[PDB]
Amino acid sequence: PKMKTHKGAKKRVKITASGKVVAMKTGKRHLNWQKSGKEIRQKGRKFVLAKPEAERIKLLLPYE
Amino acid sequence: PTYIPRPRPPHPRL
Amino acid sequence: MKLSDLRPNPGANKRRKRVGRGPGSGHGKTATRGHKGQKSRSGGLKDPRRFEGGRSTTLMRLPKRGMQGQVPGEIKRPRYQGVNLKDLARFEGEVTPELLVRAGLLKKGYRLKILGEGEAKPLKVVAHAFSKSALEKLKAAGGEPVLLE
Amino acid sequence: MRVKMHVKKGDTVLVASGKYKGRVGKVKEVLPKKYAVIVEGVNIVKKAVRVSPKYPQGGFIEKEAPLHASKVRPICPACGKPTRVRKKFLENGKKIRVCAKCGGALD
Amino acid sequence: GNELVRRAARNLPWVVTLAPEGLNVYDIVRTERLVMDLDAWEVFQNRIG
RNA sequence: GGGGGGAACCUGGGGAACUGAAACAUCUCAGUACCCAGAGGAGAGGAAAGAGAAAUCGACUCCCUGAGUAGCGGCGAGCGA
RNA sequence: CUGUUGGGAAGCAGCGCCAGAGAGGGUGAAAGCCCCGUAGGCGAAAGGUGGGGGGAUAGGUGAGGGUACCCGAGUACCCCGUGGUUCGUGGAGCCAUGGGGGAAUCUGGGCGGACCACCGCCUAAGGCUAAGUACUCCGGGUGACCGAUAGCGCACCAGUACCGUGAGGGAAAGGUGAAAAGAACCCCGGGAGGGGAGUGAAAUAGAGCCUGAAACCGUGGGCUUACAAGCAGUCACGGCCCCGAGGGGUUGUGGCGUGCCUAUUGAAGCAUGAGCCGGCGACUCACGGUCGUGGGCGAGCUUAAGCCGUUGAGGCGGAGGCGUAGGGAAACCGAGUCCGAACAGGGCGCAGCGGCCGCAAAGUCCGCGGCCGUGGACCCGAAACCGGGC
RNA sequence: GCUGGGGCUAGGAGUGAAAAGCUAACCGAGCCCGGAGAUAGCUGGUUCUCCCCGAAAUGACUUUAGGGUCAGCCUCAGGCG
RNA sequence: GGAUGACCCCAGGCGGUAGGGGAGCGUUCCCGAUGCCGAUGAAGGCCGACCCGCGAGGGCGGCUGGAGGUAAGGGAAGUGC
RNA sequence: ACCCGGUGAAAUUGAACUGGCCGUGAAGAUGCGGCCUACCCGUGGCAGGACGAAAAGACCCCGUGGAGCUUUACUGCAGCC
Ligand SMILES: [Mg+2]
Ligand SMILES: [Mg+2]
Ligand SMILES: [Mg+2]
Ligand SMILES: [Mg+2]
Ligand SMILES: [Mg+2]
Ligand SMILES: [Mg+2]
Ligand SMILES: [Mg+2]
Ligand SMILES: [Mg+2]
Ligand SMILES: [Mg+2]
Ligand SMILES: [Mg+2]
Ligand SMILES: [Mg+2]
Ligand SMILES: [Mg+2]
Ligand SMILES: [Mg+2]
Ligand SMILES: [Mg+2]
Ligand SMILES: [Mg+2]
Ligand SMILES: [Mg+2]
Ligand SMILES: [Mg+2]
Ligand SMILES: [Mg+2]
Ligand SMILES: [Mg+2]
Ligand SMILES: [Mg+2]
Ligand SMILES: [Mg+2]
Ligand SMILES: [Mg+2]
Ligand SMILES: [Mg+2]
Ligand SMILES: [Mg+2]
Ligand SMILES: [Mg+2]
Ligand SMILES: [Mg+2]
Ligand SMILES: [Mg+2]
Ligand SMILES: [Mg+2]
Ligand SMILES: [Mg+2]
Ligand SMILES: [Mg+2]
Ligand SMILES: [Mg+2]
Ligand SMILES: [Mg+2]
Ligand SMILES: [Mg+2]
Ligand SMILES: [Mg+2]
Ligand SMILES: [Mg+2]
Ligand SMILES: [Mg+2]
Ligand SMILES: [Mg+2]
Ligand SMILES: [Mg+2]
Ligand SMILES: [Mg+2]
Ligand SMILES: [Mg+2]
Ligand SMILES: [Mg+2]
Ligand SMILES: [Mg+2]
Ligand SMILES: [Mg+2]
Ligand SMILES: [Mg+2]
Ligand SMILES: [Mg+2]
Ligand SMILES: [Mg+2]
Ligand SMILES: [Mg+2]
Ligand SMILES: [Mg+2]
Ligand SMILES: [Mg+2]
Ligand SMILES: [Mg+2]
Ligand SMILES: [Mg+2]
Ligand SMILES: [Mg+2]
Ligand SMILES: [Mg+2]
Ligand SMILES: [Mg+2]
Ligand SMILES: [Mg+2]
Ligand SMILES: [Mg+2]
Ligand SMILES: [Mg+2]
Ligand SMILES: [Mg+2]
Ligand SMILES: [Mg+2]
Ligand SMILES: [Mg+2]
Ligand SMILES: [Mg+2]
Ligand SMILES: [Mg+2]
Ligand SMILES: [Mg+2]
Ligand SMILES: [Mg+2]
Ligand SMILES: [Mg+2]
Ligand SMILES: [Mg+2]
Ligand SMILES: [Mg+2]
Ligand SMILES: [Mg+2]
Ligand SMILES: [Mg+2]
Ligand SMILES: [Mg+2]
Ligand SMILES: [Mg+2]
Ligand SMILES: [Mg+2]
Ligand SMILES: [Mg+2]
Ligand SMILES: [Mg+2]
Ligand SMILES: [Mg+2]
Ligand SMILES: [Mg+2]
Ligand SMILES: [Mg+2]
Ligand SMILES: [Mg+2]
Ligand SMILES: [Mg+2]
Ligand SMILES: [Mg+2]
Ligand SMILES: [Mg+2]
Ligand SMILES: [Mg+2]
Ligand SMILES: [Mg+2]
Ligand SMILES: [Mg+2]
Ligand SMILES: [Mg+2]
Ligand SMILES: [Mg+2]
Ligand SMILES: [Mg+2]
Ligand SMILES: [Mg+2]
Ligand SMILES: [Mg+2]
Ligand SMILES: [Mg+2]
Ligand SMILES: [Mg+2]
Ligand SMILES: [Mg+2]
Ligand SMILES: [Mg+2]
Ligand SMILES: [Mg+2]
Ligand SMILES: [Mg+2]
Ligand SMILES: [Mg+2]
Ligand SMILES: [Mg+2]
Ligand SMILES: [Mg+2]
Ligand SMILES: [Mg+2]
Ligand SMILES: [Mg+2]
Ligand SMILES: [Mg+2]
Ligand SMILES: [Mg+2]
Ligand SMILES: [Mg+2]
Ligand SMILES: [Mg+2]
Ligand SMILES: [Mg+2]
Ligand SMILES: [Mg+2]
Ligand SMILES: [Mg+2]
Ligand SMILES: [Mg+2]
Ligand SMILES: [Mg+2]
Ligand SMILES: [Mg+2]
Ligand SMILES: [Mg+2]
Ligand SMILES: [Mg+2]
Ligand SMILES: [Mg+2]
Ligand SMILES: [Mg+2]
Ligand SMILES: [Mg+2]
Ligand SMILES: [Mg+2]
Ligand SMILES: [Mg+2]
Ligand SMILES: [Mg+2]
Ligand SMILES: [Mg+2]
Ligand SMILES: [Mg+2]
Ligand SMILES: [Mg+2]
Ligand SMILES: [Mg+2]
Ligand SMILES: [Mg+2]
Ligand SMILES: [Mg+2]
Ligand SMILES: [Mg+2]
Ligand SMILES: [Mg+2]
Ligand SMILES: [Mg+2]
Ligand SMILES: [Mg+2]
Ligand SMILES: [Mg+2]
Ligand SMILES: [Mg+2]
Ligand SMILES: [Mg+2]
Ligand SMILES: [Mg+2]
Ligand SMILES: [Mg+2]
Ligand SMILES: [Mg+2]
Ligand SMILES: [Mg+2]
Ligand SMILES: [Mg+2]
Ligand SMILES: [Mg+2]
Ligand SMILES: [Mg+2]
Ligand SMILES: [Mg+2]
Ligand SMILES: [Mg+2]
Ligand SMILES: [Mg+2]
Ligand SMILES: [Mg+2]
Ligand SMILES: [Mg+2]
Ligand SMILES: [Mg+2]
Ligand SMILES: [Mg+2]
Ligand SMILES: [Mg+2]
Ligand SMILES: [Mg+2]
Ligand SMILES: [Mg+2]
Ligand SMILES: [Mg+2]
Ligand SMILES: [Mg+2]
Ligand SMILES: [Mg+2]
Ligand SMILES: [Mg+2]
Ligand SMILES: [Mg+2]
Ligand SMILES: [Mg+2]
Ligand SMILES: [Mg+2]
Ligand SMILES: [Mg+2]
Ligand SMILES: [Mg+2]
Ligand SMILES: [Mg+2]
Ligand SMILES: [Mg+2]
Ligand SMILES: [Mg+2]
Ligand SMILES: [Mg+2]
Ligand SMILES: [Mg+2]
Ligand SMILES: [Mg+2]
Ligand SMILES: [Mg+2]
Ligand SMILES: [Mg+2]
Ligand SMILES: [Mg+2]
Ligand SMILES: [Mg+2]
Ligand SMILES: [Mg+2]
Ligand SMILES: [Mg+2]
Ligand SMILES: [Mg+2]
Ligand SMILES: [Mg+2]
Ligand SMILES: [Mg+2]
Ligand SMILES: [Mg+2]
Ligand SMILES: [Mg+2]
Ligand SMILES: [Mg+2]
Ligand SMILES: [Mg+2]
Ligand SMILES: [Mg+2]
Ligand SMILES: [Mg+2]
Ligand SMILES: [Mg+2]
Ligand SMILES: [Mg+2]
Ligand SMILES: [Mg+2]
Ligand SMILES: [Mg+2]
Ligand SMILES: [Mg+2]
Ligand SMILES: [Mg+2]
Ligand SMILES: [Mg+2]
Ligand SMILES: [Mg+2]
Ligand SMILES: [Mg+2]
Ligand SMILES: [Mg+2]
Ligand SMILES: [Mg+2]
Ligand SMILES: [Mg+2]
Ligand SMILES: [Mg+2]
Ligand SMILES: [Mg+2]
Ligand SMILES: [Mg+2]
Ligand SMILES: [Mg+2]
Ligand SMILES: [Mg+2]
Ligand SMILES: [Mg+2]
Ligand SMILES: [Mg+2]
Ligand SMILES: [Mg+2]
Ligand SMILES: [Mg+2]
Ligand SMILES: [Mg+2]
Ligand SMILES: [Mg+2]
Ligand SMILES: [Mg+2]
Ligand SMILES: [Mg+2]
Ligand SMILES: [Mg+2]
Ligand SMILES: [Mg+2]
Ligand SMILES: [Mg+2]
Ligand SMILES: [Mg+2]
Ligand SMILES: [Mg+2]
Ligand SMILES: [Mg+2]
Ligand SMILES: [Mg+2]
Ligand SMILES: [Mg+2]
Ligand SMILES: [Mg+2]
Ligand SMILES: [Mg+2]
Ligand SMILES: [Mg+2]
Ligand SMILES: [Mg+2]
Ligand SMILES: [Mg+2]
Ligand SMILES: [Mg+2]
Ligand SMILES: [Mg+2]
Ligand SMILES: [Mg+2]
Ligand SMILES: [Mg+2]
Ligand SMILES: [Mg+2]
Ligand SMILES: [Mg+2]
Ligand SMILES: [Mg+2]
Ligand SMILES: [Mg+2]
Ligand SMILES: [Zn+2]
Repeated sequence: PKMKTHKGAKKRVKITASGKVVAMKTGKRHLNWQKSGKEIRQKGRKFVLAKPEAERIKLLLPYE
Repeated sequence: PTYIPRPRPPHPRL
Repeated sequence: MKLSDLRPNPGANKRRKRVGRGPGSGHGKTATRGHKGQKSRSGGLKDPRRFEGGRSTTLMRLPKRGMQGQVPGEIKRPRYQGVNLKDLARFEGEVTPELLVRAGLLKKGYRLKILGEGEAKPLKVVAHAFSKSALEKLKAAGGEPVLLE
Repeated sequence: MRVKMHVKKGDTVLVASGKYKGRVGKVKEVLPKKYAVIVEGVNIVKKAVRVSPKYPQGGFIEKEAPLHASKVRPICPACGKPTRVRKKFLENGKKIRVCAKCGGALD
Repeated sequence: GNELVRRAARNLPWVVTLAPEGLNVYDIVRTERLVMDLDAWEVFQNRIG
């Protein structure tokens, strides 16, 4: 049968126009009181996955 | 393959 | 050209890779599978797109973001699809949404929005929306944007 | 429903192939369920018989072997030729075999 | 498309017989010559239009 | 008039586990296997107390598409209009 | 039709002929014209069907104004416990309902995803309904389906023989020859079996029958071997035998030499497997994906189910899919967008070759190949778990 | 007490002067058919020929340690030079 | 060199397990085939000290066998123990 | 048991042209080295070796295998309140 999208991926990741995989930075869900402003500020940004990890995740989004 | 003759018990090597 | 002349171009009908057929092929015995792992077995490994040996996977340690939805699902909204001015270069006289679907530019079920990239042309252009730039380009080139709803 | 026999018992046939090609003879017998016939004086073979009543002193006897019924072709009793068999409907509604070279009746 | 003419040439071991709607390249290539109506040629012109 | 039979097919009444989740309980396998009742050359369904946003459509059944979409989910594995 | 080789003509040779029929199977080998057929036509008293054509019957079909009589009850509806749906308690509606309570008759009632209002949609608690859909015990047609270890378990007297108390399990086994002409008769022998005779084109086609491989056993012949140390061979020379400046067979002496596979850091290994031979025996298919590749078309490419044709003919069908724009959680904006007060910064984005024509190319469709996902997914193998039976 | 004939009780069930004994010649859960080609990160096995190249037994993480994911190391194609 | 494998010359590389890549052989089946080989002998078998090929193999010859077999070029796989 | 007449198995078995010592070797050699010894083939006997046969070690460990059993392990269910 045809492949199914991995919904965990689609809820976490976007394939950009040239095919990069973009995620949200980890590590500011909680435990934030002592964290620097520089730390939280930078962790609110998107980020690009390393090539090997991106291309696995891309295979889980076959119909984007 | 009628009857399966069970094999002798081994020597106790304990 | 008779039948005994009909031939595929070189490289069109490659042969297959038959494994497990002797020493000389170089693909025999273990069938290019190596030795004795889970991957060597019939059935082999878990989905190598996800599984990482039992550790929390690269994907699952990443945060989720945005509205994912909730039952009963997608809320029906007016949809817009953009078409750049440069795409309209072929037509003359009039341009409507139904016309651009026939040209293969505007997928059905979408409302038409004209965009800026390109050059306007003295054309009557009927659409559900225009960008600031497409509006400026159009009027300045003699075109007549008629905003429909 | 029945094995088809373009040739019946008692009519004259030419033997068209085999060791006895050319021969002519009366169909002595027809064995349908073996698709074959017996022509008078054709396909003779030598059969060992035992010393026993009806055959004392024993030895051998001649018997006519069966020919494959396709090797035989009837000879028209009017133009005297070998022929294929046509069919013709008489006014009685009934049907007879008729020669193909001329138009004679083979019955 | 002549029903009558195709009946005539059916049984020849050197003629493949065909209607214009059935014109196919495998049958054009497995034969040495090609013969068409002006009617069937008109039909061929439509299909490769 | 019934009763019994009929390879598969069909509707109803009941209804697992291995297994997958690289352990497991929710989840999966699956309303599957299987048991039972009934039916027929088919069965079921069927003429809107419907859809669901079109100021629309117009019974049901079946195939294509919609769509691996909308969603559902120890938001895991997966499930899936 | 004739001639010719032949046991046999249908082969080959000469001269013809039919064809709406040159599908195919037979006949002594290879046949359009010998046979059975094929194309094309014809056919039912009787029973079955009859969805088409026809007729019959049942049945059907107005407009205002009044009236407020009727419009499906332990029902709707609410709550409790559950099921169904994509919906796993979720903001959880809808449909169904085991328990409690329990209405109304159109100014009645249900629904549009809690709930309320507005705006709509629909009329529950009686029943019936062809066709398009599914299956294949049965009949027929057709295979880039099997060919007797295959194909159904069974080509054959097979769900048999045999096994099991029983449920249940479950085989092996096809072929003389064109034709039985299936070997009279005589010889040895108790018979079996053979030797003659005979049949046949052929009898090492003789029924223990086509072909008749290999392991395995034997008879005969050539070389060789009873002072010799061996993974059995290989290299060299010599002798003998055979074929007829060479080759084949054999091996006396001298040289060298640790089986195969498997698993291993490492095996001749005293680690695994295999008595030997023959046959069966393991990386595939489908749909999706991702690269690559051969072509078609190119800001475009392409159809699915169906429909018409064909009877190994192709065509129609544009629904829909991918691509032509991205950015953002989204509202939204757009060659930009998002963060931000920002005209700041930054993230993710945006832009062919010769001579208008030619080549090419985004892309997309198909074929092919590698690899991936989903399925048993390279093949064989558990101990177990569950269901219904015995 | 022994024994013939006729009967009843069975699969998480029976029966047991108790040995987890026995329930049709192997019972800490009978047998058959079925789910079913269960699952087996384990062991075994995997078949024609020639040509070029040619590894690893390390690192991180891992209910992980004889299994994996990413990297390192091999190969092919295209591009750079 | 000649003119894009047409062959010649010169130079260099060519141990190999896991494994990557390339080129071939053979099996069954289809098109080619209403053809062609075939009783003056098909396939299969048994020899060969002969011919071609690096090899897998392919020829050719003799015996056996007695009725099938199938080219150049392509196509598809139940394809080699 | 032995000999003669009659009938005639078996597990096992890579092939075998299958000697000693001292060494060597994956660490216990008929098969490697160096020596020593030894004409060819049996029959009745004995069991030191062929790491002899038989049984894919029960012990032990490994497997995110299984099964019985236990409890103030977890989570349910019958039963009872
Ligand atoms: Mg998720
Ligand atoms: Mg996102
Ligand atoms: Mg937060
Ligand atoms: Mg600090
Ligand atoms: Mg700070
Ligand atoms: Mg901030
Ligand atoms: Mg899509
Ligand atoms: Mg290849
Ligand atoms: Mg192919
Ligand atoms: Mg191959
Ligand atoms: Mg090989
Ligand atoms: Mg290799
Ligand atoms: Mg393997
Ligand atoms: Mg592999
Ligand atoms: Mg392996
Ligand atoms: Mg390995
Ligand atoms: Mg290994
Ligand atoms: Mg292995
Ligand atoms: Mg290993
Ligand atoms: Mg491995
Ligand atoms: Mg791997
Ligand atoms: Mg398996
Ligand atoms: Mg597995
Ligand atoms: Mg989250
Ligand atoms: Mg969404
Ligand atoms: Mg009559
Ligand atoms: Mg014809
Ligand atoms: Mg023809
Ligand atoms: Mg032709
Ligand atoms: Mg009944
Ligand atoms: Mg049911
Ligand atoms: Mg139950
Ligand atoms: Mg379970
Ligand atoms: Mg399973
Ligand atoms: Mg379980
Ligand atoms: Mg599991
Ligand atoms: Mg598991
Ligand atoms: Mg477990
Ligand atoms: Mg379920
Ligand atoms: Mg049900
Ligand atoms: Mg019934
Ligand atoms: Mg029907
Ligand atoms: Mg009904
Ligand atoms: Mg009604
Ligand atoms: Mg699921
Ligand atoms: Mg489900
Ligand atoms: Mg003669
Ligand atoms: Mg003749
Ligand atoms: Mg002639
Ligand atoms: Mg015909
Ligand atoms: Mg024919
Ligand atoms: Mg025949
Ligand atoms: Mg011929
Ligand atoms: Mg022939
Ligand atoms: Mg014929
Ligand atoms: Mg014929
Ligand atoms: Mg007809
Ligand atoms: Mg007819
Ligand atoms: Mg009233
Ligand atoms: Mg009502
Ligand atoms: Mg309600
Ligand atoms: Mg409720
Ligand atoms: Mg539910
Ligand atoms: Mg619910
Ligand atoms: Mg849950
Ligand atoms: Mg929830
Ligand atoms: Mg709900
Ligand atoms: Mg209720
Ligand atoms: Mg109302
Ligand atoms: Mg009301
Ligand atoms: Mg309601
Ligand atoms: Mg409501
Ligand atoms: Mg509604
Ligand atoms: Mg409604
Ligand atoms: Mg009603
Ligand atoms: Mg009905
Ligand atoms: Mg019906
Ligand atoms: Mg129906
Ligand atoms: Mg049938
Ligand atoms: Mg075959
Ligand atoms: Mg055949
Ligand atoms: Mg047989
Ligand atoms: Mg059989
Ligand atoms: Mg055979
Ligand atoms: Mg076979
Ligand atoms: Mg076979
Ligand atoms: Mg049968
Ligand atoms: Mg069988
Ligand atoms: Mg029986
Ligand atoms: Mg029998
Ligand atoms: Mg018995
Ligand atoms: Mg019995
Ligand atoms: Mg059999
Ligand atoms: Mg016969
Ligand atoms: Mg016979
Ligand atoms: Mg013959
Ligand atoms: Mg007979
Ligand atoms: Mg006597
Ligand atoms: Mg005798
Ligand atoms: Mg004798
Ligand atoms: Mg005799
Ligand atoms: Mg002869
Ligand atoms: Mg012979
Ligand atoms: Mg013979
Ligand atoms: Mg024969
Ligand atoms: Mg024989
Ligand atoms: Mg024999
Ligand atoms: Mg001898
Ligand atoms: Mg001496
Ligand atoms: Mg001597
Ligand atoms: Mg020398
Ligand atoms: Mg010599
Ligand atoms: Mg010599
Ligand atoms: Mg020597
Ligand atoms: Mg070997
Ligand atoms: Mg080992
Ligand atoms: Mg070891
Ligand atoms: Mg050894
Ligand atoms: Mg040894
Ligand atoms: Mg051992
Ligand atoms: Mg060994
Ligand atoms: Mg081992
Ligand atoms: Mg082994
Ligand atoms: Mg052994
Ligand atoms: Mg042997
Ligand atoms: Mg073998
Ligand atoms: Mg593969
Ligand atoms: Mg592909
Ligand atoms: Mg492609
Ligand atoms: Mg194209
Ligand atoms: Mg198109
Ligand atoms: Mg803002
Ligand atoms: Mg910017
Ligand atoms: Mg930038
Ligand atoms: Mg092009
Ligand atoms: Mg292309
Ligand atoms: Mg891959
Ligand atoms: Mg499967
Ligand atoms: Mg498989
Ligand atoms: Mg696979
Ligand atoms: Mg259990
Ligand atoms: Mg369980
Ligand atoms: Mg049970
Ligand atoms: Mg039961
Ligand atoms: Mg008593
Ligand atoms: Mg008693
Ligand atoms: Mg009794
Ligand atoms: Mg009792
Ligand atoms: Mg009982
Ligand atoms: Mg009872
Ligand atoms: Mg019972
Ligand atoms: Mg039990
Ligand atoms: Mg149990
Ligand atoms: Mg109990
Ligand atoms: Mg007692
Ligand atoms: Mg029993
Ligand atoms: Mg017992
Ligand atoms: Mg058991
Ligand atoms: Mg148990
Ligand atoms: Mg028992
Ligand atoms: Mg059963
Ligand atoms: Mg299953
Ligand atoms: Mg399976
Ligand atoms: Mg398991
Ligand atoms: Mg295991
Ligand atoms: Mg090298
Ligand atoms: Mg952990
Ligand atoms: Mg461990
Ligand atoms: Mg492991
Ligand atoms: Mg790697
Ligand atoms: Mg490197
Ligand atoms: Mg060289
Ligand atoms: Mg090189
Ligand atoms: Mg070298
Ligand atoms: Mg090499
Ligand atoms: Mg080949
Ligand atoms: Mg072709
Ligand atoms: Mg043909
Ligand atoms: Mg000839
Ligand atoms: Mg002859
Ligand atoms: Mg001959
Ligand atoms: Mg052959
Ligand atoms: Mg063959
Ligand atoms: Mg040869
Ligand atoms: Mg031959
Ligand atoms: Mg033939
Ligand atoms: Mg061929
Ligand atoms: Mg070829
Ligand atoms: Mg195979
Ligand atoms: Mg004596
Ligand atoms: Mg004796
Ligand atoms: Mg005896
Ligand atoms: Mg034996
Ligand atoms: Mg040997
Ligand atoms: Mg030896
Ligand atoms: Mg010796
Ligand atoms: Mg030492
Ligand atoms: Mg040592
Ligand atoms: Mg030693
Ligand atoms: Mg020695
Ligand atoms: Mg050695
Ligand atoms: Mg040696
Ligand atoms: Mg040595
Ligand atoms: Mg020694
Ligand atoms: Mg020595
Ligand atoms: Mg000594
Ligand atoms: Mg002795
Ligand atoms: Mg001893
Ligand atoms: Mg003794
Ligand atoms: Mg010993
Ligand atoms: Mg011993
Ligand atoms: Mg031992
Ligand atoms: Mg042993
Ligand atoms: Mg085992
Ligand atoms: Mg073991
Ligand atoms: Mg054991
Ligand atoms: Mg241990
Ligand atoms: Mg253990
Ligand atoms: Mg554990
Ligand atoms: Mg583990
Ligand atoms: Mg466990
Ligand atoms: Mg347990
Ligand atoms: Mg249990
Ligand atoms: Mg109590
Ligand atoms: Zn006549």
